[PDB]
Amino acid sequence: PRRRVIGQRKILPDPKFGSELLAKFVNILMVDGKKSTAESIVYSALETLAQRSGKSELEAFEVALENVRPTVEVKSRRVGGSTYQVPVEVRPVRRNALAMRWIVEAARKRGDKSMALRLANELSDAAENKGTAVKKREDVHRMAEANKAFA
Amino acid sequence: RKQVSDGVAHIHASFNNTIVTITDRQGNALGWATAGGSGFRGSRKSTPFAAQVAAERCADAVKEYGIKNLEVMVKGPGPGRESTIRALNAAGFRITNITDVTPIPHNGCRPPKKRR
Amino acid sequence: PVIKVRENEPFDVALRRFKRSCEKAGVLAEVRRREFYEKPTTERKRAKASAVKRHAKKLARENARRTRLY
RNA sequence: GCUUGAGUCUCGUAGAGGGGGGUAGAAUUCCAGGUGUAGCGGUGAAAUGCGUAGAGAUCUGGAGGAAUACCGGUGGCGAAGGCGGCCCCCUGGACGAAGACUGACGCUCAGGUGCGAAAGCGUGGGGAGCAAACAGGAUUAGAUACCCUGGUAGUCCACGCCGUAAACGAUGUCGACUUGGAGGUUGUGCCCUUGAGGCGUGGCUUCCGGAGCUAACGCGUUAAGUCGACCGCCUGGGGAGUACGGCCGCAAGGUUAAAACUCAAAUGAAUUGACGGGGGCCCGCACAAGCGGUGGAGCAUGUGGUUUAAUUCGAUGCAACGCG
Ligand SMILES: [Mg+2]
Ligand SMILES: [Mg+2]
Ligand SMILES: [Mg+2]
Ligand SMILES: [Mg+2]
Ligand SMILES: [Mg+2]
Ligand SMILES: [Mg+2]
Ligand SMILES: [Mg+2]
Ligand SMILES: [Mg+2]
Ligand SMILES: [Mg+2]
Ligand SMILES: [Mg+2]
Ligand SMILES: [Mg+2]
Ligand SMILES: [Mg+2]
Ligand SMILES: [Mg+2]
Ligand SMILES: [Mg+2]
Repeated sequence: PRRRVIGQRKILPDPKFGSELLAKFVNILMVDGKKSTAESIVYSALETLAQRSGKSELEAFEVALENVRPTVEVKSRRVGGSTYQVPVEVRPVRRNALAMRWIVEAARKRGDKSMALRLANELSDAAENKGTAVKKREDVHRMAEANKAFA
Repeated sequence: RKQVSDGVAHIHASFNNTIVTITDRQGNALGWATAGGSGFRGSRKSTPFAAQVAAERCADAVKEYGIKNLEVMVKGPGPGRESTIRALNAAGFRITNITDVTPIPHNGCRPPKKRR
Repeated sequence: PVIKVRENEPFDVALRRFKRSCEKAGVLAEVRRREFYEKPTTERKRAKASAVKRHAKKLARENARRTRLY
């Protein structure tokens, strides 16, 4: 809004691991207001991720986040005939939300069988620094680097 | 070649570009680099950052001569008036002195007509 | 606006002193002023218009000195 | 006769006042070279244009024409137009102090005469920059415009002509009188210049306001106040500062200057709104940040159309169209 300043809501942590960073992930991944069928997708893909490679389920997820977080991004503004794109820094809370949105959105485009399997593949590629959720991070970093003159 | 020790940096700042030329103390040019030739064609070469890269590339291309001291001679207005000099220190040169040369007529020739 | 860098000095001190020398000399104002031709009748009108503002705005704050706002 | 108007003489002061002749520095452009490489220039974005025959940049040498940064100031001078580097020659006006002198010699002025920006004209020179016309590139529905790249007359000089400008404080010249304040600039008198001081007196000028005047806005000791002398001009809007005639001009054209016809208005200042691709402040799922849709497919339903014996009537920008 233009007048008020709003304090963020409180989010209950997930039952299995008690971590609020994952509790948002099942919120972002959930479509159609059904947490039960989404918490199953997140839990299955975390077990597939941990069993396949790495240590633990909470650190395996965190590593996938770290590669896909954006540290800089462009905010478009108009001046004359055309539009400019000044680069801006990302606040840490927005950095996380942008990371999980990119992971989920880039796991729905995979051609695998079940979303529990597409998600587990994507957290794997994000940790190993491949896939298309990390490509978007580099794309955003490029659009900020190509417009660095407009800072 | 010829191992020049003392040079002069000629920054031709303008409203539309920025040309950095490094010459010896006798005026002979040793190498140059502009802002628009640095991959900054269009409305990005006016920006002071595009002129910084010009100072970097012009710091190169004189590697062979091995200059160790630079006098900076800024000319004209424009964004690349400040960000070019500091990039000639961040490139490892020594700025002995800075002199501003600029053509200011004592009411000489008639300038062009006002834009509308 | 020639500035000579002294001995036992930093650089960012010198560059700030270069701007101060250039700002005091009005180099960029003169370059911007001489870019296009200003007709003599617009150079004289722009001078009297800016002196009228200098007089009124000084007398405007004087009439506002002897008031209470709340 | 007189000296309170007007003028003359003595001494100084300030000033882009005028005419002529020299000279200085910065900068633009061009010419001849050295170094040096692939871009330069321009724009909202581009392209035309210049460049590998080597531009742009940078240094050296030279030639040319025009204008005088800073000082510089609702500062100064001039009747108006106007006048800005520095020096010399010729020259006009103003002002101030103390005196001497002439003794109404004064004010205005139809015709008349002179001066009169810029553009323009003629003859002869000059030509850097800028730039009507012109050409190209863009923008555009079109763009014989604004924008960009070039560019001739002109802008400059000598001598003639033109004689008009929003030639404007839209306010004719001269004289007298009528509360104040803060400034600028330029002389002069008195005293503790004894110390960046204090008090008077003149000339010119910018601002704010009192009585008064004014339709109002506003003017207000430099009146648009209160009076006197002389001159110029006005008499509803359009036609029209036009036609014909006279004078002037090389020409462009200037000046003097109507009528038929036509309308009941045209106009000035102020007031309340509305509007603005004027300004400031603030708000709204207005945008920005996000989630899910419509526009495509099949069907339901409503409406325009066409059809029909009738396809009953109504609502039909937002604010009609799963509405009565
Ligand atoms: Mg231009
Ligand atoms: Mg007379
Ligand atoms: Mg007469
Ligand atoms: Mg003329
Ligand atoms: Mg001529
Ligand atoms: Mg001629
Ligand atoms: Mg007239
Ligand atoms: Mg005038
Ligand atoms: Mg008149
Ligand atoms: Mg007044
Ligand atoms: Mg006539
Ligand atoms: Mg006639
Ligand atoms: Mg459909
Ligand atoms: Mg119906």
